[PDB]
Amino acid sequence: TPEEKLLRAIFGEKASDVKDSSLRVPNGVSGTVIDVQVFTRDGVEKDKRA
Amino acid sequence: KPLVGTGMERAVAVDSGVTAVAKRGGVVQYVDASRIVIKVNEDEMYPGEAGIDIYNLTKYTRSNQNTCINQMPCVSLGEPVERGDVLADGPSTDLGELAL
Amino acid sequence: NGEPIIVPSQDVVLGLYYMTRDCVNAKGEGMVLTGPKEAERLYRSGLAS
Amino acid sequence: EIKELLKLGDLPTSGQIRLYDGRTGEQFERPVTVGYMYMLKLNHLVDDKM
Amino acid sequence: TEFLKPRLVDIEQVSSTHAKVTLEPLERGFGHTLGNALRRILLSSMPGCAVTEVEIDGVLHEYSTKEGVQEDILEILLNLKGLAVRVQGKDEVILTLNKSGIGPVTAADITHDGDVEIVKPQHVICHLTDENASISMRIKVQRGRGYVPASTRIHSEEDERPIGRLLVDACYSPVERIAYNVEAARVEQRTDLDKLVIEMETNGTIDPEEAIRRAATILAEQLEAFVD
Amino acid sequence: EFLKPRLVDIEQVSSTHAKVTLEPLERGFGHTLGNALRRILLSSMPGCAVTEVEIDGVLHEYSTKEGVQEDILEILLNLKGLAVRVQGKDEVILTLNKSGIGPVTAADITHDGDVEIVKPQHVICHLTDENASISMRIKVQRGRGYVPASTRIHSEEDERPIGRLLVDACYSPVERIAYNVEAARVEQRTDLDKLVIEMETNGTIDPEEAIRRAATILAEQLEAFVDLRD
Amino acid sequence: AAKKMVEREEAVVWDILDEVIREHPVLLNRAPTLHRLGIQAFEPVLIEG
Repeated sequence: TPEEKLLRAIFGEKASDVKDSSLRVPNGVSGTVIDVQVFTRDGVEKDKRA
Repeated sequence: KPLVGTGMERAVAVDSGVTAVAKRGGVVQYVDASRIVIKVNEDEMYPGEAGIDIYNLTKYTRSNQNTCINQMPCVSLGEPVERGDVLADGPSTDLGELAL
Repeated sequence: NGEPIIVPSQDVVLGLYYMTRDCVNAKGEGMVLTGPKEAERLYRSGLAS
Repeated sequence: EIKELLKLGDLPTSGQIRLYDGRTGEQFERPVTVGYMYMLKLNHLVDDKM
Repeated sequence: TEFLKPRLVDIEQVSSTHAKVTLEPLERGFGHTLGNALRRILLSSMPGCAVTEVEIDGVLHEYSTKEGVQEDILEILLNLKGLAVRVQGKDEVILTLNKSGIGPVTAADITHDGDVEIVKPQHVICHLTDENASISMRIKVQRGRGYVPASTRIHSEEDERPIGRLLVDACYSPVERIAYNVEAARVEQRTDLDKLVIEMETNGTIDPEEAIRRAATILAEQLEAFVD
Repeated sequence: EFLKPRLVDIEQVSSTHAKVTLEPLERGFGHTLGNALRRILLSSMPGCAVTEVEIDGVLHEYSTKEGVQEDILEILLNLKGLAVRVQGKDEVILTLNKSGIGPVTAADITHDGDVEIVKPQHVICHLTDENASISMRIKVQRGRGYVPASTRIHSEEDERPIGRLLVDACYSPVERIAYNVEAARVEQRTDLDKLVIEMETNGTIDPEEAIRRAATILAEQLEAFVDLRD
Repeated sequence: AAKKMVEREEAVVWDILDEVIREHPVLLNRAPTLHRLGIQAFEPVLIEG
């Protein structure tokens, strides 16, 4: 909207193109991470953690 | 355990496969929070492939109801065990008796 | 029906009941009390059942 | 047999003992039934309902 | 280590002989320990001066009757019991109530003494009917602690007393009613705190607040041996 | 006009169990003092209790350590009930290093100066492999009451080392209080009870010191009571 | 900003909450609402747990 455009102007906040979609803990549950598994479709290059 | 049970706790706790039950009698050669190694008795051994018996316990893992199923060894080092004896108390069992 | 719907149910009626029954010879029988407040004082101080 | 087990443990065969109110320390009349019951915790946990 | 002592204690007094003292916040469960200690003390062990035994001029038993006074002797003693006194020096005094004239005999009609003092002069004692109007009695007020019925004194009749010695239940303690609630409180973030509420009514001889203070003082006196 | 009580003999039937006595108690006061002290003692006595643990190569209590018999979680539960008295500081850190088959007890804790254990045969865990070893650091704090880990997360304040394992703090050293009043006839008196307080602690607190402390708390509360300034 | 505040649950939002709750009644309804007492209004007391 025009006002958000004026915002991005006055503050130079570059409106990024990547939306956030990260996976976050549901509210109310507070625990310990005890395991992380990573599957990747073959062909895809593995990242460090995998 | 239940102080007041009906004597049927043992059959339930054993027949459901939540515990690690000895398959051949022997002596506990190495017990660990994650495995139990039994040195089988002679008379139960086969001619060849003398060997031992390893039991890998299931550590903290998901149920279908999101509860932790997790086995603890109830035996100690050098103890003698017999066939069909309980070696690792599964979830909600204690010394091989169902304990809800 | 015009009857109350806020009647006390179970522990409260048992409380009132047990409180309000009489034993045929109990501690502090046959006194003459100067009012309800004295009755409560007696009972709490353990002089009358 | 239960009464006998209680006598073996030097406990009132009536199964009812005398209690005191932890808040005031005066005795409840009419001895109450104390004992040991096996209680389970069913998985209708409240933080999965609210 | 460091404990949460009450701040913002307020005492609302309705009908001066009756007060409601709320006191907060206190640590968890301190509501009950404090409240009940004070209750037991105030109720059961507190010094006072009360009527104990009477000797009416010419009557023998509580079930007997005195011609001319409408109240039965039971109601007479009952009125007597609620009469609230305060002696100064003597740990025991005898008042002689000797009144004639048809009408309401109240406490005001007692022969004046020095250390003695009555708090409700219009507290009626009895009624005198027509044309006869002559009541006479010796009430015995006595300093004692707590509350002692008469059945004890007759089962503990260490002194076989003369006839007409009618025992009254000694209500020594000034408190007439003492109750306490404990409700929830909070110091802005901790919810598990107690607000104590002490509702107390006394027999005039001592303001409620004063009685609470002197009871707490008795208790502190008791503990004086161990504190540091 | 009252007779005030005196602390009299402290029978000590064990290291954890002790019967103290308060002799010249007026009538009806026995129960008052007794129950007041019982509430105070059970609720608010101070004590020291292990608060967090850091074992060498573990990340969270839902793991296991090669060579030890218990899961880590059972080890934390065993530590939670470890009973210890410290003198100087308000929080110390104990070191427990051990290797070799056998039990691992409180005796194995590297002896510090001010820290005194009260039952060094308490079992921490079991090693079951000759070359397996554990090495842990146990933080012992001092507090009172019961502070679970969940609320201590209020005071999170940079708990970055993921190896840090919070255990729930049960600081209170008192396990069970009971008391009986009973007549103790002074030479010329018709009504003089005597209060016998039986008290079972985890031997980290001295009986006389405990009762004295409770009396102090009670008197300090009554202090706000004795002057009703409104 | 206020959304971020109530997500942090800063100790001020609890005071504000006790403030907006003050006289505001809420409706409570139990599962099989058989008759009209199955829905009643109450005034809330903020409670732990």
